[PDB]
Amino acid sequence: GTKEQRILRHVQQHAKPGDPQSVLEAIDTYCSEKEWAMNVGDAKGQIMDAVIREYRPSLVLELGAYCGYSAVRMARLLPPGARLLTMEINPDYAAITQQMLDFAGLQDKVSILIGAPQDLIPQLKKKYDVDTLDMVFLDHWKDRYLPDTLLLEECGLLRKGTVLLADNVIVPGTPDFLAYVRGSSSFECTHYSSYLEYMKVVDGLEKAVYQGP
Ligand SMILES: O=P([O-])([O-])O
Ligand SMILES: O=P([O-])([O-])O
Ligand code: NA
Repeated sequence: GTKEQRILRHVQQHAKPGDPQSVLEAIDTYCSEKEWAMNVGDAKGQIMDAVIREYRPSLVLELGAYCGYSAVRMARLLPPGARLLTMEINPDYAAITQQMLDFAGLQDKVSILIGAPQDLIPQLKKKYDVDTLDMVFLDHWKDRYLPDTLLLEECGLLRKGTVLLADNVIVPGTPDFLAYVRGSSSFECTHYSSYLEYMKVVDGLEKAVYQGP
């Protein structure tokens, strides 16, 4: 099968049903063994948890999904009354992500919207009754981080204190996205570099907190 199908199969064969921690560990172990992604829990999961704990969002928007690791990671921390919206253009990735959340017992915490963010973001207010977002997680399509961010602003979906957290921001990648959020007085920025036990960056994340237009 595809890599995402194989990740799901592994979780289904090895993880404890209804146990988000077990699901995350199964994905992490498998991806590390395959050398597809090293210790994602230490490299990005702990940082995601810290951001969610710091800001305590009621409404999180995830832009992009692959196998559902990130959706499980975030959704497991959301209390009653809080929820995750996940947008992903690839229906195969959306499908795996749905099955992964189902396995973790987290389906009622998340709505998956299948389509291009360009098309869906402008529908959030009128179609999905959103006013503003508390947090945005930018997950996988780094060439879309800047245009997604500008569209969120254009649509009036960011408010003062909304936190954007972008994964896989490792120099010299995403130079335009970083120059934009750092250069703009509308964002307060923090960069995280995860080295695990060695000398080279394994994953990098940018936190950008909206300060208003
Ligand atoms: O795999 P993910 O976490 O969905 O990106
Ligand atoms: O590169 P870094 O982020 O400085 O460590
Ligand atoms: Na800035």
